Amino acid sequence: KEILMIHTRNMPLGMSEEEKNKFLEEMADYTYGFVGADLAALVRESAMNALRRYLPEIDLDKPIPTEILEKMVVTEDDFKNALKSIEPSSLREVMVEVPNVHWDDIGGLEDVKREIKETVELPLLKPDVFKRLGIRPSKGFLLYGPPGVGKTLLAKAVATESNANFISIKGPEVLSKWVGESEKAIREIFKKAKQVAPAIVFLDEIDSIAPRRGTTSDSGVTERIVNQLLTSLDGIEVMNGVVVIGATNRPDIMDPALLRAGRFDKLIYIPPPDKEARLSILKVHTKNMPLAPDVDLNDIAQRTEGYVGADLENLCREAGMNAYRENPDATSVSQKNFLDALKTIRPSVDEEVIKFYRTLSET
Amino acid sequence: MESNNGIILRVAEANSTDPGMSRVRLDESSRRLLDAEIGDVVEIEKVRKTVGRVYRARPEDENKGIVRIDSVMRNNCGASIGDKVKVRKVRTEIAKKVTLAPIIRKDQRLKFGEGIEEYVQRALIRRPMLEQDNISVPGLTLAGQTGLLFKVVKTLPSKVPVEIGEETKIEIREEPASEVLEEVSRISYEDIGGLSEQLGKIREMIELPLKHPELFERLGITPPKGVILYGPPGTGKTLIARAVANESGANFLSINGPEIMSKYYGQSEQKLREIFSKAEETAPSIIFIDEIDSIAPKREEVQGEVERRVVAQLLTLMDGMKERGHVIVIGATNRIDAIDPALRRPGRFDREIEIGVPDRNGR
Repeated sequence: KEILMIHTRNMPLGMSEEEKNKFLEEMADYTYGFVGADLAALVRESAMNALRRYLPEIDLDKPIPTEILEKMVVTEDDFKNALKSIEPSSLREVMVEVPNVHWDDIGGLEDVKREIKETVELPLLKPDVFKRLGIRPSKGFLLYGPPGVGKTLLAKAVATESNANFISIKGPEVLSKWVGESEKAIREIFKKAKQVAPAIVFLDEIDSIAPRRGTTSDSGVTERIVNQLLTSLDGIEVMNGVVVIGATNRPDIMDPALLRAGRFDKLIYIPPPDKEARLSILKVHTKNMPLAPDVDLNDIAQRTEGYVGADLENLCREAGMNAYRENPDATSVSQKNFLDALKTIRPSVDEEVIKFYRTLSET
Repeated sequence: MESNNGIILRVAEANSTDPGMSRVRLDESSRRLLDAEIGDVVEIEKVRKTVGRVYRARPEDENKGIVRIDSVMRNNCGASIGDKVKVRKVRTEIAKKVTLAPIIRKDQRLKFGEGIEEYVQRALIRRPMLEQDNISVPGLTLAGQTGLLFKVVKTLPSKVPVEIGEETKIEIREEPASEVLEEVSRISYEDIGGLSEQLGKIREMIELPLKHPELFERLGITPPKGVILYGPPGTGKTLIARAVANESGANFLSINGPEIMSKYYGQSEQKLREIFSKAEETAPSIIFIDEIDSIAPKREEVQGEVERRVVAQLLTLMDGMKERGHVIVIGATNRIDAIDPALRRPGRFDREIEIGVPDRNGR
């Protein structure tokens, strides 16, 4: 935005009196392929988006009239046409980002969420005091529970709360980089976060690394990623402001030696929501979209039990399509829409995976 | 045997971690030898010409020919268990005003606060000590805490060992002090929970050659090359290893299996070639790999020559040692069945150890 304005300094469109889609931040949200000069080329592409419509329909030549230089302008669309036109360059990797997710954006469950306060935030603020108290909290925790449900969003919540930029390392992200043997760079991302410290290193669905590779020639029967993760733990400590956060669907199958205490310590379980949490997370979705309270939010809570947050966040999201409001197919929000969605949405039909958690978690 | 008897005794590690720092426990029979009351203040003189004063207490399980002693004095003195010690009764000299400041290393010079009357006044009760000594006050909450290290620059009466009574004035400056004395984080045999039979058994193997090789090698036994540990790792393995090294006085050399595998041609062999190169000067020393099973699991069904060259490089380095400046390589794994038997023969580890798990007593 501060680089683009330099090219707005090179345009007499005006800004801060003009506030509009052309506001440079809203357009800056689209692009990570680029850096400062690429934006210069971009505004030249946008500036060229203009000349290609303007100049040809004029059919100019050595004479250049002044009126054109006057009546001609640079619209918001040509930027979009310039933004949709892409030449991604900047290094292949995942970059730090600050989301807006917070306690306000997580309905969740206060009991398990409240533990995140003392698990992350407190160690962040007072690493020197626990020395005075004579305490050294863990190096990270491990989340396991029903798939989806927002377990990925739970870390994005503590991300904005920690006031530190956030990186999410997801299984597919390592695999695409793995083919290039860049796992050493995946480790560099952690050393990179340290140079950026404070920053949060989030290992997502780390059970997703092994399943595709079975047992093959990785480091040997144990993965090189595991070898990269073992070494990733060698560098960090409880001292650094960087926080390791595990999230896993199956925190067993791979190589529990790496999941062993001292590597990933706390075992935290994400339970599926309940009627009230189902209602709370529901209220968070419906408040943004227009609402006609023909539904009884407690009644559709009666119908709904055994539905995880994934089904709900999808159900809240899925029934929205069946309902139509502000266009002329419109049908308002009604139990009929949530009734038809009841058939479309898949319940939780496996209590197996649920009892493996409860039995294993209890004792 | 540990036998030394009479007013002159021999120093033996206390068989209990003890509540107090000044506790030196002696049996009724042992107490009758020096003719002193229980809890008496007795100044003990030892090798290196370093002295200290302690309280007597009792087990019923001791033998009069030893001394069950604190790790504070032994660390302050730097004593290796097995030294013949000279103890005698002396009347109490007492401080008037005492100045105390923590060591540089422990705090890093980042530490300041309150609690002069919380720590010292509560520790102000009945502590016999030598002037110019590092005195430790524990308490409060754990998991970041091993003792609290205060080094003595001055005691108002000077050039005298003194007991700390209730009439003395106390001071905490929180400014520089001598770091010569080790941090208790550097281990003591007390930090090993239980495993009394295994502690001595392993210790006598490495100790005697590391102490005086010129008989225990020459006129006795033969020095082994390395020792492997078994049972659940990461709990006592890394601690016991450094708990063997620090107390024996032999320098400790850290290795990481995953770091080697993280490396490749060059640095992989350079490191193993670099460490032993550094070991020659510090030799005799303690060399340790917690990860043995990770670097050399090979059962045939590994792949590369890089892993075979570095593990075979390890084979060469073992035999290349002279058993004169002899250094001891230590290893650890969860199970022996996994590791490679080609590492089990002479030329290298011929010596295997089985460490079990605690019990109601072990805990």
